[PDB]
Amino acid sequence: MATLAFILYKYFPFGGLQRDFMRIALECQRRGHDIRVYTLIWEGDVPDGFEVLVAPVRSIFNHRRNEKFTAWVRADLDRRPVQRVIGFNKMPGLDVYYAADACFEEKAQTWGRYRHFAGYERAVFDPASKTEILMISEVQQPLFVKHYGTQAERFHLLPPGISQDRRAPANAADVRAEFRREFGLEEDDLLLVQIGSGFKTKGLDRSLKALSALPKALRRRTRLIAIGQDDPKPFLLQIAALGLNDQVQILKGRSDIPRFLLGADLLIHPAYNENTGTVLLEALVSGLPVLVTDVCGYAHYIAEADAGRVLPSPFEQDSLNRLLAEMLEDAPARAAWSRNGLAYADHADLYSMPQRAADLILG
Ligand SMILES: O=c1ccn([C@@H]2O[C@H](COP(=O)(O)OP(=O)(O)O[C@H]3O[C@H](CO)[C@H](O)[C@H](O)[C@H]3O)[C@@H](O)[C@H]2O)c(=O)[nH]1
Repeated sequence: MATLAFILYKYFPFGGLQRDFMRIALECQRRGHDIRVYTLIWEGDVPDGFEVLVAPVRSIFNHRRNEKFTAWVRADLDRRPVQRVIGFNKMPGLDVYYAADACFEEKAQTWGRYRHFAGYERAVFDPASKTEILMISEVQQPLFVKHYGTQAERFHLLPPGISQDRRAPANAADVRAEFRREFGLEEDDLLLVQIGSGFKTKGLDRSLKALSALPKALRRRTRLIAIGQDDPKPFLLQIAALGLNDQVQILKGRSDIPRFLLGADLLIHPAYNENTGTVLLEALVSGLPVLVTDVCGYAHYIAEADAGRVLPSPFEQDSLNRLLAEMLEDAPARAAWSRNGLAYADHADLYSMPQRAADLILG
């Protein structure tokens, strides 16, 4: 058979892991392979030719639900074999694992849950495992080796896989204008965007503080839009307390991210932690200056392209506050950062991930 089985716990269109999966699966499909997907949930369109299997397993604890998932999948595969098994979450029985997550053991070293997630990571990374690993954050490889001793030859570093529709188009100025008209933004207004479905760990709380803390002249001109498949309710108290009710909107998952990237004035991403941060590069290729914490795996790109500022660790609210103020005050610097991002996008390989992953998956 030429069937490839792709395994991920959750498909939905507004996540990095999920979009990377989709691009790899579509590339492998174009190369003559039918696609089977095993998942706990599939939200949104199913592409032609994808055989999507949603597990009927249930458990009160997610970690136990995941083990039941593995048994369910392995029983299906035993009955209906495939050419290769590619997982986007850590579990036993993968031929290939795409490391969309950072090293768990490292995070834990900051009971049933811990043992499950450590055991599933070990199932991939143990030296007796045969799983081949597609890395997307370079910084994580030494940590997997530290914790499991994984052989060097099993790791394959991929370049970024930013989709084409995020690159600034020929009519960028028209898209910007139409966006700003729609949202009621005038030339003297400043729009911050915080993009990604995980507002807490991506530091929406720090973004709101920095917005609140701006000097009066900037604070009056500036608004924030957060975009993600995430609950806004927990931030509403903070927004009211900071007096920002009229300056902040939180939207659900959107498929028109490129319009926000062209229409905004800064991307703010002061994440607590972030394996890579695709949105960081999407801002860069859009010419949108970025303010990001150094812990993000893709932060180095912002620094090296000089397409915004990276805030060094340890995190201090006061430094974020000050950096945001300094970036919004300096319109020449923002114009340079924008130019720098666009020029870097024309030279650097930020696009080829799905082809490279497919080459490794299929030999
Ligand atoms: O409303 C939304 C919100 C997000 N996105 C898209 O979803 C992706 C988000 O990817 P990020 O890496 O920025 O963030 P995630 O947290 O969703 O992604 C996860 O997987 C990534 C790639 O596999 C990285 O490893 C990352 O650190 C990890 O948290 C981007 O293409 C972004 O444009 C949308 O299309 N619509």
